[PDB]
Amino acid sequence: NTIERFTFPHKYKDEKCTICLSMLEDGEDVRRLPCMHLFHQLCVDQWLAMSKKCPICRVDIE
Ligand SMILES: [Zn+2]
Ligand SMILES: [Zn+2]
Repeated sequence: NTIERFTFPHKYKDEKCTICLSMLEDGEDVRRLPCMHLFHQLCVDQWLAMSKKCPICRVDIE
């Protein structure tokens, strides 16, 4: 929605998702925010569409 305009969805190629606490693994659908923080799409996309801010650093993606 608004999410895709301001962030970078892509396939991942040791980093941890801070939402689910699991390691980011090869081929997983992940998303980078303008602040450079990285999350699984599953974990972040619904929350982010509503908050429009990075869970970690609180910076608005817009
Ligand atoms: Zn996750
Ligand atoms: Zn951030």
